[PDB]
Amino acid sequence: ANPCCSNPCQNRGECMSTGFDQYKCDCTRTGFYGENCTTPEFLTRIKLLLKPTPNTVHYILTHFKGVWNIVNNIPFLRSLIMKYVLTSRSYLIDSPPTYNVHYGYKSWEAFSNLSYYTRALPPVADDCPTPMGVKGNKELPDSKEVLEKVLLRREFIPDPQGSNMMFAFFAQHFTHQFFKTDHKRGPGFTRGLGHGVDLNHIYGETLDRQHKLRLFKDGKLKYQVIGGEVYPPTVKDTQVEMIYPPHIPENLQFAVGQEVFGLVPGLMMYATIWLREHNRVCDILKQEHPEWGDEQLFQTSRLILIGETIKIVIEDYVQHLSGYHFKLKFDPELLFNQQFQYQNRIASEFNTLYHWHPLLPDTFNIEDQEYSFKQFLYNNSILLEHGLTQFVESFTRQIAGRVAGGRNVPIAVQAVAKASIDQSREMKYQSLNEYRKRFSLKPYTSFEELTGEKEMAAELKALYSDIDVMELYPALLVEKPRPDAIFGETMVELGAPFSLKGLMGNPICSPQYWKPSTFGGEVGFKIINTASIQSLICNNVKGCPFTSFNVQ
Amino acid sequence: ANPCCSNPCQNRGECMSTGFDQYKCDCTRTGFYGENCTTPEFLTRIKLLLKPTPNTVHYILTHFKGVWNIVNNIPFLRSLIMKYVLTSRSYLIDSPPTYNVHYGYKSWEAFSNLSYYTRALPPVADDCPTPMGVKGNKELPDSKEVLEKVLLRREFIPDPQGSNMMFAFFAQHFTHQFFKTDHKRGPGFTRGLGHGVDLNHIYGETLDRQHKLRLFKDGKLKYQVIGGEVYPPTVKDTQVEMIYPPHIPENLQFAVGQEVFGLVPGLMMYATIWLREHNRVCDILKQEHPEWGDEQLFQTSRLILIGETIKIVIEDYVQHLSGYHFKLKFDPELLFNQQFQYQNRIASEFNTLYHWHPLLPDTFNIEDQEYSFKQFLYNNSILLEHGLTQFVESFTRQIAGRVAGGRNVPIAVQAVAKASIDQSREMKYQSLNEYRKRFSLKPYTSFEELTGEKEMAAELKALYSDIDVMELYPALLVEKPRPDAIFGETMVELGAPFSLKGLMGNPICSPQYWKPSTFGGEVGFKIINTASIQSLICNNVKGCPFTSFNVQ
Ligand code: HEM
Ligand code: HEM
Ligand SMILES: *[C@@H]1O[C@H](CO)[C@@H](O[C@@H]2O[C@H](CO)[C@@H](O)[C@H](O)[C@H]2NC(C)=O)[C@H](O)[C@H]1NC(C)=O
Ligand SMILES: *[C@@H]1O[C@H](CO)[C@@H](O[C@@H]2O[C@H](CO)[C@@H](O)[C@H](O)[C@H]2NC(C)=O)[C@H](O)[C@H]1NC(C)=O
Ligand SMILES: CCCCCCCCO[C@@H]1O[C@H](CO)[C@@H](O)[C@H](O)[C@H]1O
Ligand SMILES: CCCCCCCCO[C@@H]1O[C@H](CO)[C@@H](O)[C@H](O)[C@H]1O
Ligand SMILES: CCCCCCCCO[C@@H]1O[C@H](CO)[C@@H](O)[C@H](O)[C@H]1O
Ligand SMILES: O=C(O)Cc1ccc(-c2ccccc2)c(F)c1
Ligand SMILES: O=C(O)Cc1ccc(-c2ccccc2)c(F)c1
Repeated sequence: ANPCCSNPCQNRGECMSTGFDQYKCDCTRTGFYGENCTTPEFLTRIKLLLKPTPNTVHYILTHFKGVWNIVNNIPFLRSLIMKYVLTSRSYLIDSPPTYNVHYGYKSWEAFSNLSYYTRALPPVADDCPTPMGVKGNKELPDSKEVLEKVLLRREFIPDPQGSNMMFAFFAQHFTHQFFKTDHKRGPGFTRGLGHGVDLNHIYGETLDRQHKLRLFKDGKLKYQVIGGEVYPPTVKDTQVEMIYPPHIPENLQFAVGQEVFGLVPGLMMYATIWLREHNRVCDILKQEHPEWGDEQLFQTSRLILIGETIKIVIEDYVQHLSGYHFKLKFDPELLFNQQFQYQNRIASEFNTLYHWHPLLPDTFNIEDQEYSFKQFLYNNSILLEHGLTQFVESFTRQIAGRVAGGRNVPIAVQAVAKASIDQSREMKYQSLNEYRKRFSLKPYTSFEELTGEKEMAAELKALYSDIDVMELYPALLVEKPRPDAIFGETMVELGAPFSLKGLMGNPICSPQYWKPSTFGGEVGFKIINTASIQSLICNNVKGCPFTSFNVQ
Repeated sequence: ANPCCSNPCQNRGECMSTGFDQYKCDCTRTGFYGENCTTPEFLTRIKLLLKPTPNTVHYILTHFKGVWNIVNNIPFLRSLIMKYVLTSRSYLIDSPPTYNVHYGYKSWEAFSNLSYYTRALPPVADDCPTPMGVKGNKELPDSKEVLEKVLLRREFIPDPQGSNMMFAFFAQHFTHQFFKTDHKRGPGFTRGLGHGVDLNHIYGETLDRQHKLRLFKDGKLKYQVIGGEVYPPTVKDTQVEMIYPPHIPENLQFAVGQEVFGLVPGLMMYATIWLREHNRVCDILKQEHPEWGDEQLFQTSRLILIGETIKIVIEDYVQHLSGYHFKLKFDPELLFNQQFQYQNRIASEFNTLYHWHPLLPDTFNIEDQEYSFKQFLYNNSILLEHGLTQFVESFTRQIAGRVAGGRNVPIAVQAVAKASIDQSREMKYQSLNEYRKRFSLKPYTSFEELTGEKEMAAELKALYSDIDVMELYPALLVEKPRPDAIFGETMVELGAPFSLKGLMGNPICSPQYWKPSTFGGEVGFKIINTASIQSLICNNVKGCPFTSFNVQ
């Protein structure tokens, strides 16, 4: 009915209905013109000749290790390149934000209401004859069957890129501060109104909660000492709400800022490390500033950890999963003479794409043990029995699963994978190819092109009929990996623009904030600018054990 | 005790304490260096030699009317100048925002908590030996006495620039969508979490309230017809909360989106004009889009009125109060190849400075009548007796009061002016000169330099002792007006940057919003781009009366 159901406008133009059966595309600044913004301006025709595909660019970034070794040690050049990844990537995100679940047209409600996840592509309207607009059958293929046929794990597939459980739980930890779906509202509503990296998962989303978590001496965060070691305080002692099953004794009900991190010892590990680090930085800042009271130590410490997180997140975490020989850099200055919006809103598709469960193994191997999922969940005594050092040691050693490539979602969390498919459809996501187009990628012309193989591809073809009706989420986990990599094209290309904007749009990266005094002077800034995963762990975990995001 | 109490750092550098008795200034990007960022870099030395003073620049803009006639008609040039006014002004604002009443250092709480008005200058620490930092006596002069000696009106002083009551109530209507102090919390807290021009004063701050004001047919806003004429609906009918005194009969309890606009007929006049406008735009959009439902008509109309409001605010209202022969322009394209932040946070000092009560006359002269304040307040039957037409006609005719120049606050609102002094102090505002410096203005060296006259200055010198201890608010209203102007240097130079950021920082001005389809196509866009106070009133008031912000 809606004449815009077919998604007729290309190249980021907007469709608009002009009477019941006619539409009109708005091609403003798209670099194109014509009824569907398909015919290019001249300046544009040149750019599309010279623009290397993402796989070409990927090849260059993951070869010529000798040339990158040299380029990484010329500050001038490293700077030039990073700056081009930042500006080129960010330009793919609409900032200020545009759509949500309920608004396929720009609207003030869409813009002002912070409870919604935003949306890189508008939803498909409710009065469209098919779920993906105009193509395909009236119903998408049974979600249970997509799951079973191409998503569930038969035999574990290790990540060829060497990603380990320190990498896997770090993703889970860090992402769970900006992915917090408000299930009472529905999917496509968020409880993280910071829309970015604010460490509410350490410090709490609300002031009331933050105050319960705080000691009010020396800027510090309450804690308890068990054995010789520092752990987070109890629910009983603090009264902060936490989600624990009823059978959990009150001495193991740990209170951290994210009410869910009790659920997996992996989370609670990072949760403990970051608590120690906040209190660590407090001791440093008190020494530099005997004149400072508790508020200032506390707030400056938080600002410091916000900094460390973005540093660690770019130069270690993204660095590792990217596979690049070029050394990525966290440097706000790169964007000070560039056009850039220091603001962010987390996008449904980003949450959707970040469901990286195939990372998880069959068993969690800590020390001499192999814990099943059943044994591991909601079981913090494991963390206590072995201790942080042994966790970091064992999780550095244990290989994680490959995400793309298909058939590596562990059965233990099949519910979770099916929900991901079902909720995508509930939120009226557009098709895989509409998302590829949106991030400057060649649509897939067949399923065997998508998967790079014959069997999963043939299964998918019997289920969806047309490639243009294939869905994003399943496509991401089934896609052909890059050679010996954990991810395919689509995952990298959608992910990177969401990721770096969330990181660089933070206000501490803005000119007026990025200066020593914001962080308690030059010794405070240094903590940010020398941050790493090794030193985060070294300074906070007994015996400075080796870690990495990578198996050795 | 705080070694930063003296505000030692100059040129926008930040003070930091390094032990109990020593401080350090961080000069990053200030264009200066040294212990107090006083000694200029070379490139800076050149700029301060070529930089005209604001009163020089004011002279050029308000003279040579023959040269401007030509410049206003060369689109190339008008664009170049307006772009320079936008970028040069905006640069004086910190965006993302920095401080509030409770935070004199950068902090995540200051940045994330949208309940606070932000703050162009840090509050004076609580352990400073004096109310301005270190200068003056332990107490500021008795506020009642400052009020009575230099602020209260003896004889009505008309504005020399011709500002009339359409102007005065327009300033009132428009600003009360972003100045909404949360008195329960304290001053320095705001109830407008939009921090800008979102027309909540028309549509309501919350969804719950907005829905009660809506008709849910053709995107329209509920209304009633009394006499022939369209007015806003009642509280009885809609259930929206309004502030009315207990003696107000239910038929006169109009429900608008801002709960206070019941208390002055002037507000309720504009309140009605915009209501009509919103519904006028709905009929137009309905005609262009018979396929459109109620939500989209309603949201698209609101986007258009956000656009009209910014257009009129720049090209008519500011235009008039500026006194420039140069014709200011609303065109978001100007900023598309510029560094600019499409976000805003309204500032205490902006709210403080915008307390323009001297505008108000001794009597409100509608038609053949002269209503006292007591007769006018909370009395909408006056609005009903005369009708919108006679309001517009009479308010176009009646001069408003001069704001600067001293002694023009009408006795009827003396409470308000004293409050204003008291709450500045309560919020720990810095002195007049620290603000002057902060906006690139020569500190006043004497009181008589400030006032331009002897008598008020003498009185001020008896009360405050030192000019560096003079307060901002009083000084704005007692300042030497520009020749035959409503305002002094300090008002214009503080106001203009806060104003143009609020206007241009709105999202509709951003590349991704500013295109016809956002506004329902080319005809929708045209409403924005041809908007003016004359046509806002012509299209919506019986008999297309002439208006202006200026007496004829
Ligand atoms: C033992 C480890 C883990 C368990 C038991 C687990 C389980 C879950 C469950 C039950 C949900 C709820 C979603 C729903 O159905 O509504 C979820 C959400 C999610 N998970 Fe996994 N997960 C694990 C590790 C991970 C890891 C390693 C990643 C890597 C990034 C990840 C990414 C996500 C994301 C992005 C969400 C969405 C969160 C939200 O919407 O708030 N989780 N996890
Ligand atoms: C008959 C006309 C008016 C009356 C009776 C009036 C009265 C007041 C009163 C009683 C307050 C509250 C102050 C406090 O809470 O301590 C106020 C606030 C204010 N007024 Fe006036 N006023 C009038 C016209 C104006 C006009 C023409 C302007 C022009 C801009 C203006 C600007 C302000 C501002 C900016 C505030 C602060 C708003 C806030 O606290 O959020 N008012 N008005
Ligand atoms: C923003 O800050 C205000 C003030 O700091 C917060 O309100 C205070 O809230 C606490 C609850 O933690 C109350 O105990 C105080 O009485 C409040 N003070 C005042 C004067 O309002 C408010 O909660 C914060 N807003 C957000 C969104 O966190
Ligand atoms: C943001 O939007 C949501 C939903 O559109 C608002 O919550 C709705 O609020 C109304 C009341 O105004 C309730 O009747 C609905 O049940 C809510 N729906 C959902 C799914 O939550 C929310 O209040 C809006 N945010 C703001 C700041 O107004
Ligand atoms: C020469 C090697 C350096 C590569 C730097 C760019 C890294 C990411 O480059 C990506 O490539 C794609 C195709 O060109 C574009 O669509 C993305 O926007 C672009 O950011
Ligand atoms: C070509 C003459 C028109 C110049 C337009 C500038 C109008 C306001 O320009 C202002 O001038 C002040 C003094 O230089 C500065 O303090 C402000 O930053 C600047 O925006
Ligand atoms: C009208 C409100 C009371 C003001 C008078 C008492 C405060 C002192 O006001 C006096 O009035 C004269 C004109 O008003 C001036 O010439 C004096 O300098 C002034 O101080
Ligand atoms: O632009 C780049 O190539 C760097 C990069 C930056 C971020 C990511 C990423 C992708 C998905 C999720 C999280 C981060 C990435 F895969 C690569
Ligand atoms: O930059 C300019 O010169 C234009 C200008 C822009 C804004 C204002 C202003 C000042 C005070 C309050 C409201 C607007 C003004 F008086 C002038």
